[PDB]
Amino acid sequence: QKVEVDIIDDNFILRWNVTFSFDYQKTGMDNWIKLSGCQNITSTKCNFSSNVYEEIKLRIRAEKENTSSWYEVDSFTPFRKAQIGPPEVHLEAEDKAIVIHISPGSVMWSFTYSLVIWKNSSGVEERIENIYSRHKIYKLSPETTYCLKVKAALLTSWKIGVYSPVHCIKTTVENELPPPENIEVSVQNQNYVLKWDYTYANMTFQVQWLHAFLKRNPYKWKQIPDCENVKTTQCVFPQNVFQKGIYLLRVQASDGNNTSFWSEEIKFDT
Ligand SMILES: *[C@@H]1O[C@H](CO)[C@@H](O)[C@H](O)[C@H]1NC(C)=O
Repeated sequence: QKVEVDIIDDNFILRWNVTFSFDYQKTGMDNWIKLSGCQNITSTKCNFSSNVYEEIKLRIRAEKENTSSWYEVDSFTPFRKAQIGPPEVHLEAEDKAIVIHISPGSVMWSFTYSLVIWKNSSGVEERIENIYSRHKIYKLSPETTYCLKVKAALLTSWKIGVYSPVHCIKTTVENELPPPENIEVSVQNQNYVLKWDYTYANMTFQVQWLHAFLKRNPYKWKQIPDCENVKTTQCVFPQNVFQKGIYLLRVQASDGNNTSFWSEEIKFDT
């Protein structure tokens, strides 16, 4: 019989009427030191928050009513062994898009995220890489249940993380007003010209902008005043309303009563 130990975030996890007690020592040491709060537990997990680049060994004392055995584990460095735990995920849905809110699931530990998504009916998985912690997936079908799981990563330290539990959400009934489409910027004179397509006539629109870098690991979208409630599928505004830089633009439609969901966010490099 022998034991190994895995680490997820701040927990030692044992892999093989019994209780467990954990000791450790720094490698090249005589005696064993008890890990506080990890003595006579039923759980195979020991939370050790309270120096992860130092080499250590563990000793696990497996006890019963009248007998016990003490197993040592090979030397390890906790950081090198650690696995990143499953992130916490919350989903929200529109008719044709899903928004994924992600946050870490702390002593051991910036994270890069990835996900896997599939339609419940089909099970065909699409993998999306390098997503951020409020990612939006477009081009989905209304009243359709999608399922997904998310993992964290630390590409610098070559760690690939554990997937969150699966979460599913059903997209809502189709919005009668679809989002504006095909958004494009061009320049005329000292102005920018924002153009888009729309499926219905006699609509009004609004355009909002955001500094693009603000999207990472999160800010208020702001109106472009000239574009506010425009009655056609374009607006013209002075170049000098934006400093040089990288922005995001989005457009929403209205019939005076209801609004579409937002168009996709488009990159705007001045
Ligand atoms: C779809 O959902 C059913 C439960 O309704 C579940 O049993 C099944 O595993 C899911 N399949 C996929 C591919 O997500």
